[PDB]
Amino acid sequence: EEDASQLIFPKEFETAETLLNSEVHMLLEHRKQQNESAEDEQELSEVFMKTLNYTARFSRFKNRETIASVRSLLLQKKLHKFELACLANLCPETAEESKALIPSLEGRFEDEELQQILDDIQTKRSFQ
Amino acid sequence: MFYHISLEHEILLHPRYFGPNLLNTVKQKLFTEVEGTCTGKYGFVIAVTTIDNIGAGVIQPGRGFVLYPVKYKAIVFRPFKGEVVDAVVTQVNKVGLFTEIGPMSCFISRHSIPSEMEFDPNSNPPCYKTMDEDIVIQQDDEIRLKIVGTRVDKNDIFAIGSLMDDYLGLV
Amino acid sequence: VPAALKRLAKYVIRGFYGIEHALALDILIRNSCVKEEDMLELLKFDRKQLRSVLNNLKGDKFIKCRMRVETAADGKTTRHNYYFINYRTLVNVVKYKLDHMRRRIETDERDSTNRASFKCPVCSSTFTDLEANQLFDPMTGTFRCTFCHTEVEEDESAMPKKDARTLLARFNEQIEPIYALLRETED
Ligand SMILES: [Zn+2]
Repeated sequence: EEDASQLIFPKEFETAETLLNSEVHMLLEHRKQQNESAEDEQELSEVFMKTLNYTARFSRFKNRETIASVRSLLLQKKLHKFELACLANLCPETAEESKALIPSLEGRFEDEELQQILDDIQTKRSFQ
Repeated sequence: MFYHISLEHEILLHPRYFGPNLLNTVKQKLFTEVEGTCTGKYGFVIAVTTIDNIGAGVIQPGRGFVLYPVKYKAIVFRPFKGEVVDAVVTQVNKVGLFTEIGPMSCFISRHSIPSEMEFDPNSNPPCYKTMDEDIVIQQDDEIRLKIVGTRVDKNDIFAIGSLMDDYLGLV
Repeated sequence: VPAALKRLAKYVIRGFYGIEHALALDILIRNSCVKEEDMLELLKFDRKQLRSVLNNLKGDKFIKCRMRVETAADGKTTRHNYYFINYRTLVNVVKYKLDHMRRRIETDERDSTNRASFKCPVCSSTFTDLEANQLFDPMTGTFRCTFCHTEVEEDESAMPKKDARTLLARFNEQIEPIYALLRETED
């Protein structure tokens, strides 16, 4: 009934906001900071640790400002919220690669313009 | 996909927890109950970002508990059919490959694995390799799999990974 | 009454029905309309047997019947059942039996897919492939069921599926000659 490729999601997943892995890591890191405070409180569950490692491993942006800049640029482009998370997560190198992964992305913009959008993410991306 | 949503939960507070810090106990009790529990409709819950509001605590007639409905914002991940998500291989076996995506665990059947891939029992670390060794998949590697289907049982969700589709596997 | 309709009615009746049905059709072929009583005397069949055959012929609407009520010479009421062949209704019903069989191929194929691929022979309980992983113990290294504490084998569930496939292509052979027969309906 729900397919990511077809951009079909249940009524619950309509107003939901998609957060990038780097953004997800920032919120989780804040939780860790709060975890240290108020000693003797409940220890964070292992599931929290699993996700924190996962988001950190795939973190495409290690700087808070870069994440905000990428989101601001993406906001100008008329892109679906779910597709924005995939675009900033997978970070396809070529426009054709992005189109193949997401069949719904075909026809949204021009192929030449699509490649330019991906190239911009690479410049903001930090390589270590 | 990671989603930040508002969830509705009901907390039954024992009368012993009444008095000062009642709301604090409700907030603290919410974290313990929600964390470590998963549901099919909303998927695994990692942590509660914040508590939107604590509703009126209706006293249960005869029972003595007070039912506190809580609106809280938490981030959850759910496997979507026909979606490609990066995965990490935990264990390698001839029958199938086990991969973990955060809290969610995905199992890859041998049939779904590409034909050219073959189990490597001779090697000390079990792994799947081709005749030409162009692509090698072993334990603790980042691979891409397609979620063929999702099944939920005993408040646990797991998906099926298939590498038949292009742009999949170790990159 | 074109000879094509007469020729086919014999061909179809002799194929999916016994000699009893074919013999009754021959009488209606020779004469457009024939009384039920007259057919009974000619065929010498039992009253119940003839009625059952006629009812079956009425079930597929190959031949229609009309009831005539009159007064006999002695004054007693006479109710004679006159049977006549309705080719226009016959063609539609016989044609319906084609598409159902033709579309029956898809329905039969779904039956094989219903059978589960994985099963547990010792406990005689079907095991879901996914549920096997949860039932599977990583320490043991092989899937097993706690209640019976024995290994599982899915090879047994494989053999029944293969046989059913032969039953399908074998099914199509039956309706192949009839396809030629029904071409006389359109002509
Ligand atoms: Zn068993």
